[PDB]
Amino acid sequence: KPHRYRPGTVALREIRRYQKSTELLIRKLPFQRLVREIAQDFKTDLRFQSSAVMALQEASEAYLVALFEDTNLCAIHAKRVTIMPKDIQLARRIRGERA
Amino acid sequence: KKPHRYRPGTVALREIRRYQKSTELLIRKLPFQRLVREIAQDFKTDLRFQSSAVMALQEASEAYLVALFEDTNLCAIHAKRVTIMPKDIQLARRIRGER
Amino acid sequence: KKRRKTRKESYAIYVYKVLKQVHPDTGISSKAMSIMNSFVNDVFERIAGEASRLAHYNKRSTITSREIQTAVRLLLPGELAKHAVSEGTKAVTKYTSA
Amino acid sequence: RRKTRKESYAIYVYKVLKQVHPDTGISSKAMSIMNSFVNDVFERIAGEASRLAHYNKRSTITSREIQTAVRLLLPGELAKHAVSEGTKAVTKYTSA
Amino acid sequence: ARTMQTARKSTGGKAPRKQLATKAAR
Amino acid sequence: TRSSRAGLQFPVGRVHRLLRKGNYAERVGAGAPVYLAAVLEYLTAEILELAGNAARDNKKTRIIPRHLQLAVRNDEELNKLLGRVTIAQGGVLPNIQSVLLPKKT
Amino acid sequence: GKTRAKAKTRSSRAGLQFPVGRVHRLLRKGNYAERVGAGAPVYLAAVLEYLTAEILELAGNAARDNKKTRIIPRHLQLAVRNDEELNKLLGRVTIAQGGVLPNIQSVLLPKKT
Amino acid sequence: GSRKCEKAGCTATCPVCFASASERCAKNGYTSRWYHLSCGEHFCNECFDHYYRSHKDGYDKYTTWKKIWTSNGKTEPSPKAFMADQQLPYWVQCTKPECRKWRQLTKEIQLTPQIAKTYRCGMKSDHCSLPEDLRVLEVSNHWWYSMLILPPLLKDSVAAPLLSAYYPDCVGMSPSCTGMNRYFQPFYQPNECGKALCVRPDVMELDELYEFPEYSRDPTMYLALRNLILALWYTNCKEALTPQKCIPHIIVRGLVRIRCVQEVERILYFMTRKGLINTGVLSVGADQYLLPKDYHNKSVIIIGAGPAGLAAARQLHNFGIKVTVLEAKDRIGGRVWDDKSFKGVTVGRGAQIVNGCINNPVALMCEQLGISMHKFGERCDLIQEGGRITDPTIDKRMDFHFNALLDVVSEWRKDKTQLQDVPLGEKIEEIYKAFIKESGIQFSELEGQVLQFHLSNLEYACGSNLHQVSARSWDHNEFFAQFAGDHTLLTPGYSVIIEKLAEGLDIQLKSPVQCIDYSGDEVQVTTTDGTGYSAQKVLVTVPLALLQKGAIQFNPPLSEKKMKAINSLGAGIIEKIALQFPYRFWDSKVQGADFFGHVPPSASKRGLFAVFYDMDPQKKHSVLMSVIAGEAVASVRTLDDKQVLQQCMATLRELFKEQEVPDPTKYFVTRWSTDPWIQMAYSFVKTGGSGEAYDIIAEDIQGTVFFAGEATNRHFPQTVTGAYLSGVREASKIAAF
Amino acid sequence: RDNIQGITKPAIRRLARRGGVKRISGLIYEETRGVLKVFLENVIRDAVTYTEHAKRKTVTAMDVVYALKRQGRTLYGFGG
Amino acid sequence: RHRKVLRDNIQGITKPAIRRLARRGGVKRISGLIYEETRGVLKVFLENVIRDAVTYTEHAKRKTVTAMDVVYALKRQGRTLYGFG
Amino acid sequence: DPHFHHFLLSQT
DNA sequence: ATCGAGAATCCCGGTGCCGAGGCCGCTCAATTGGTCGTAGACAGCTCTAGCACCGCTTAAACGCACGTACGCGCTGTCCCCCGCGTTTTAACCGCCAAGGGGATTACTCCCTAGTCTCCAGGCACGTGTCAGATATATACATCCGAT
DNA sequence: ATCGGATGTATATATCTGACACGTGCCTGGAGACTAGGGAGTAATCCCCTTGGCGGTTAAAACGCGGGGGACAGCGCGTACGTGCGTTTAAGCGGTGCTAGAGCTGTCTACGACCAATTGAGCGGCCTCGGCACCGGGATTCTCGAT
Ligand SMILES: Cc1cc2nc3c(=O)[nH]c(=O)nc-3n(C[C@H](O)[C@H](O)[C@H](O)COP(=O)(O)OP(=O)(O)OC[C@H]3O[C@@H](n4cnc5c(N)ncnc54)[C@H](O)[C@@H]3O)c2cc1C
Ligand SMILES: [Zn+2]
Ligand SMILES: [Zn+2]
Ligand SMILES: [Zn+2]
Repeated sequence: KPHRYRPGTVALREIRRYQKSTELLIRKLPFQRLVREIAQDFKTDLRFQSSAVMALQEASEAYLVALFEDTNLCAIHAKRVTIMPKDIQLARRIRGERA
Repeated sequence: KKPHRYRPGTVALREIRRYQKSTELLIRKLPFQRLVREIAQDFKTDLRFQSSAVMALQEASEAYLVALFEDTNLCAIHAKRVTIMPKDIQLARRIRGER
Repeated sequence: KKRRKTRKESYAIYVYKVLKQVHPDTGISSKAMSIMNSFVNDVFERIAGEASRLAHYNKRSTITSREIQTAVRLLLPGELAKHAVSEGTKAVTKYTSA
Repeated sequence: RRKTRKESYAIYVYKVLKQVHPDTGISSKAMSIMNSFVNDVFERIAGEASRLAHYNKRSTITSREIQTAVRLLLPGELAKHAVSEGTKAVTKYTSA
Repeated sequence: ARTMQTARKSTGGKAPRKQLATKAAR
Repeated sequence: TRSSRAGLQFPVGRVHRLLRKGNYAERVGAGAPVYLAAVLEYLTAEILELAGNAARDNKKTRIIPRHLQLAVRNDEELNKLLGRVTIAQGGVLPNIQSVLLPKKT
Repeated sequence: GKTRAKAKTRSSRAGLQFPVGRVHRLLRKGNYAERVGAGAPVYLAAVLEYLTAEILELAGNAARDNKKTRIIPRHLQLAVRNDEELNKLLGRVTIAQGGVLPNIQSVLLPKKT
Repeated sequence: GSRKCEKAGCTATCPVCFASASERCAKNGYTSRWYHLSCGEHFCNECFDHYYRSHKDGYDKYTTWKKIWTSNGKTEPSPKAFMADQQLPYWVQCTKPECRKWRQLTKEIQLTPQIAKTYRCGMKSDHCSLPEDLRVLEVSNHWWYSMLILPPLLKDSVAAPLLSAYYPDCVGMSPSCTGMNRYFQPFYQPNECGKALCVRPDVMELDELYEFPEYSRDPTMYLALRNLILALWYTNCKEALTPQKCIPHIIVRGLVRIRCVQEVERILYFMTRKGLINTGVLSVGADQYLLPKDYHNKSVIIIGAGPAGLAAARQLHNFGIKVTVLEAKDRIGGRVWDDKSFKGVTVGRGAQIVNGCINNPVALMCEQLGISMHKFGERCDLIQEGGRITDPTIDKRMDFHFNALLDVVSEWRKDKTQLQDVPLGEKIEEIYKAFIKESGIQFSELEGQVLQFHLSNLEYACGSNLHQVSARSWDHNEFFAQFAGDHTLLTPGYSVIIEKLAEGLDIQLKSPVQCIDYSGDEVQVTTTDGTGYSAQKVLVTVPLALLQKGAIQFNPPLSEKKMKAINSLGAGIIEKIALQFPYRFWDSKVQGADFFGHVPPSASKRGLFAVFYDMDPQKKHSVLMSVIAGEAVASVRTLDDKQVLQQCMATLRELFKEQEVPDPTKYFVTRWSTDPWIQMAYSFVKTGGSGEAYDIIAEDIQGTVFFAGEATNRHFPQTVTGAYLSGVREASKIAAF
Repeated sequence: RDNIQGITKPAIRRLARRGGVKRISGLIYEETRGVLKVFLENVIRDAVTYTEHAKRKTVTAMDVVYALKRQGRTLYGFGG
Repeated sequence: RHRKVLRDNIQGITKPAIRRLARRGGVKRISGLIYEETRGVLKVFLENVIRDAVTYTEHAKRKTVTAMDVVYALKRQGRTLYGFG
Repeated sequence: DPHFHHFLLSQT
């Protein structure tokens, strides 16, 4: 008798897990290739220490995570429970991100 | 003959053209001055102020309040509302990190 | 393998000592020790810089303990300022009594 | 007895105003705003020179550190023309 | 009337439910 | 006039004093106040230029701080350099959100 | 003709456990003032000892209260973010391997009976 | 300063300050401004500033109160509000009978109910001889209230704990303040679905605005007093609630308390007349009458001594009104008739179930009597002949379909008028056939038989075969808020309530009314044996069937409009059988359920004992009860009791096929259908009919002839409760005259 | 008396008009006086801290331009 | 090489990876165009951070970016990050 | 809204 | 309305293993002890600029009526995104190779603090206009009914 | 959907008046010409730590497929706040007075750099085992589909 819990049990339970855990999410080699690719524009043929790639990973996840905190408060303040891109644009504008 | 009146919003929008257009200082100087002195009595007593310092706190008051209505107004417009409400003030204060 | 390295510094044995003072039988991990190390450096340049421009405003050229008392009363929020000033005066006077 | 003083940039700001739109004056509040503006940028760039010299185990602020620190503060286009005028003034200085 | 039923009450055919929305409410 | 030794109009010696007497390094090289003076003359120059055209648009001859307000806030880069700085007697640019514009037939 | 005269160092002299000499050297060697006074890093080492003791104290309380015997940086995350004033001193500071203290908005919690 | 008051039209020729809070209080002298609370109460500008100004000593006390008043109320915390709520002296009335002077208490004294209950002048010479403060009389001038700035807000109202969901100041209580029968829920809670006999705490009902128009502008004072009165009644429903009992519970500062005390009596009598309080089986005797002597001069003849007649008689009697009840039979009760001869159990031949106990008059009366009811459980297995309990999935499948049929009926009727009405049964049938046609689905014979059970259950509810009942109007009454909560078995029987209502009333048995003549100065009533009665007013509560038969001669005759309504309703019928056994043979299979269902072998037989009721909730005695409904009522009219018993026993032996069933040792079979003065069980709406019929039948004639009974209650038809309430309704109408 | 209330309801209206706010709800003014009160409490506290350190009884304007600079709200037009 | 082509230049932050970061942030339901904008915002942030970091690596005339480089350049943008120096 | 009214207080 | 699969989550138990903690040499930065110009507490004046006070006009603030439009709750209707099996597929991991570039230590040397005097650049200080606010009268631009 | 009061707003013209651009004087900080120790460019090397490749497994990513609930447009109904007019009312002004304290300048002095010998103290190398993972098994709890 297959029966999925619902739209929200995987969500809220998985929010409890991925808030509860500590480790770094987005994978090492695609992120590393990303930083090298953006790095090629300002200067050719760079080199990275590995821990610096972990550092850009950590600040990048913390900045995105804080952005989803705030855009979540944005869309909840519209009596919605779903992030939509104009909410992202709002928090980037409200915070001051929007140049 | 007796109507003449205007819509609720013509005096508002023309008033936005005037008070965005002008620049002068527009909270009255003696109630503001007494306000700064009465807030100032708590930390230390029997004070003395230069006048231009009271002008300077008047500038910080207008800059911080006015910018807070900028972000509060974008908050309430992002709710498909054209009227700000105190929860929007609370939202922009949490987004700027003022708690 | 067999060659001189490069003298280095830290705060880690001091943070370990205050850990022995507060909860004496309790461990600490290594990256947390480097967190506290960078914390102590961060606060240290905060009140050091506040002492710099706070001493620059009054046309002085000397950092004394009154300046550090003011600058701690600028960065430390409130209740955190007061016990910092009580421990500070206790350490100035407790130093000076010798 | 007279009284002390205290310098400004107001004659110099007045001179650059005479370079750009020469028959067009300036009011005093805007003069003091320009004054504290150039003190603000002066302390940002000198401060960044301090934080940048304080990393490379060096205790000397030459012009190259000001080049890097300008290439960190000013965004983009005016960083390019700013640094290009800086090379114009170093090279225009020393070639004399 | 339906209201006479105790055992095995019928449920179908009921009009929509109305809900008092007073302002005196905290 | 080391400005004339470099072709500028900023005080190399006064700025040089202010680099030596703020405790930044222990010692300050030769070419540096020439460099920083050149940068500040550039920034000063275009900010007064945009206050120049945006002063002529108010048909005046004296630049008041309103002209420095919108003269900064109109360009992107000068705004991004000064985005945390209030200007006294500045006011705002005429920003109006488009939903407030009264529409009709 | 002697430079002994009981060696009382500096740290003890004040009754602390922070390096007065190392902090003192770090105040003289960052160009903060041309002169640096007599008892300034005594005062400043006192302030930093209080702050260190506060954060390590709350990570100790949270360290028992999440059933370990060793402070990890996660306990520094929710140790710092639970006091108000320590959070206000460190509100612009990310700490690595910290994660997020568990916050759930009220509309996300289920609308059960 | 001045000696004059701010308020325009204030008759205070010498303002004095009641506060004396400021060391600078003006007392009876000059002040920059006198602030007005009422015509007799003012405070000087100094004491005003004492609280209002930040640099004054009373500012703390005013800001703290201003905070509580914020986390708790919806009115603005003004200094005048603070004054009326916090500083105004209390007033209390001397309880010495020959004094009754109102006295101001000193400003430090906090009035309590105990103080008010026993207070006499001087309670800290003849203190009672000291003249009453002249300000007291002023309060009873209609314009006095008009010049009150703010409405009274009661403190520690008995109603408070029942209203924690409302802003206290929206229901007449003060924001700065702070084991009942679970069936007493007199006040609607915010965001509640409708339920019967509920009032809004924050809004006046239509009849209330009618009686007290002076409160339409500001109902605050009324609501507080009405809410308090109801709370007090439900707190103790075993005693008459009097003004004396209420007064001590009215706690509010200022002269306004005098106005509140003066109003409570008016509201109390209105509540009593309408039947909201001081009702049920409460009995009151000579020199205890519940309404002033002003209502007493009048007389009434009540025809019928069932729940409706006895309700009205009880009410009118308690009111002090002269009442005589004429009953046709040799017993009171009507369709309430209990058999007490069964071993250890009471079995109703008529009504015995209470449908929705919350706010039900019956639940109140059980409270008054110290009677416990049994709440029915939900389980009711559908047992087949012979033995098989119906599969849970089959059960759920057919319940769903049955109710789906009702949904589409309710959809079909939306645009139909009475002139296009079709029988519910026929409509259901058609919709059913047209569904099997549409969707190829085909139900088993059993599935069809289970559907028949549900149909039978509708017929039981209406007291009629479904081809007689209106598709448009069968459930008309649910347009109105119905009685929520438990359905119960009245184990002691309705007769206990009946007895209690009738006790001590003037009731004439074996006196069938035949003629009612209301053409002269007063009503002439004549019985079948020619005995004459007369009174100013007459109430008829005879069953619908008897009105339809025209057993009473009316002069002048009932209107054609009334006759059409009378005939548009059906005299519904069911019969009951009760059976006593040597032992509880059903316990194994039934497992403690209050009842069990009987799946019909065929549509024709569906109403023949569809449900069996275990008549001992203690599971000790062995009495079963069952019902005969729909078509089966007819099939039984020529059968004697023994034959009906035989068919019931045959049915039981089928339902319990795989076991033995003992012989019954005692039984009854009811014949309500042929009881001459009753001839029915309960009304329903016949095809072509409207719920409005109940209202039309209910309509008095020339304020002289009144009607009550279950068939006159549109909100609550059919039931003892409904009949009871129709009597209370008519008693109120009659007493108003 | 009532220094805070001295911030008039039309003044908060006027600052909203400069901000580009069309319509203002009911309890905006209470919270507006509260927010202005908090901001002036922090700025005045830091300015007093800047003024007791020079041991001077008089607060100047350079005091509070410094105090506004340190909170990341720099304000030109009064020096420094 | 067995497949493993570019397919996605700056799209490494897979759709479930942005889901995992959002669910660390406490986000229940994510719309459709969120992912492309999220790649854009992350791209802008990294462009500024390593534009500023590469200048620190260029000033020492060194060809290898270190950890102190990016922690210092994060500090300057007001996003200070401990745990590396 | 007739639905909710108290039965004994809507007899007009 | 209230009760069972059953699946995720939490509670002990041996294992391992390795990173946390500790111990032994050991360079060097703290330490101690004198000097020394000097920054700065400290006293005293001064005068000036902040605070206090009083009367007059009045722009601005306050307060009452009023109406409509803005907020907001219900209703339906669609679809986009959540959830879960199925494939694949590329990330992770171990190890092996090569060297380019970071860190080190030394070498040499130009260069920027440091001194003393010399003078004009800017900066304090009168000064008198031409740019702008302020009426002041005057013809457009758009709002708002009423048609 | 057009037309007209009307009405707030843009357009010359004087007019005083004063804030700014400017001329006089001065004095001290910019500068100019030396020296000197040291910070740093510059070479070369050590090696290590970043990059690269390659194979083996596979957790994660991709993708297809239900399906339902969440966004959102309509829509009715209340209320609250914008608009405008009479009342007040204290803010601005504008002068007048008084002296407390910023600021200046001088006095005298206790205190931080300069060296410079002396040493244990924190730090790196190098062990070593116990706490956290970590399967591994097992009872609890919560959810979700039933009554
Ligand atoms: C078998 C059965 C089961 C029921 N089940 C329930 C139930 O479970 N729950 C429930 O609430 N209700 C039930 N009812 C219905 C309930 O009993 C009635 O609704 C209620 O009794 C009707 O009240 P009444 O006062 O209007 O009339 P009645 O009870 O009918 O009494 C009317 C009185 O009028 C008298 N009368 C008639 N004609 C004359 C005359 N000419 N002169 C003088 N007197 C006259 C009659 O004798 C009788 O005394 C049931 C009824 C029956 C018969
Ligand atoms: Zn008084
Ligand atoms: Zn009065
Ligand atoms: Zn008495």
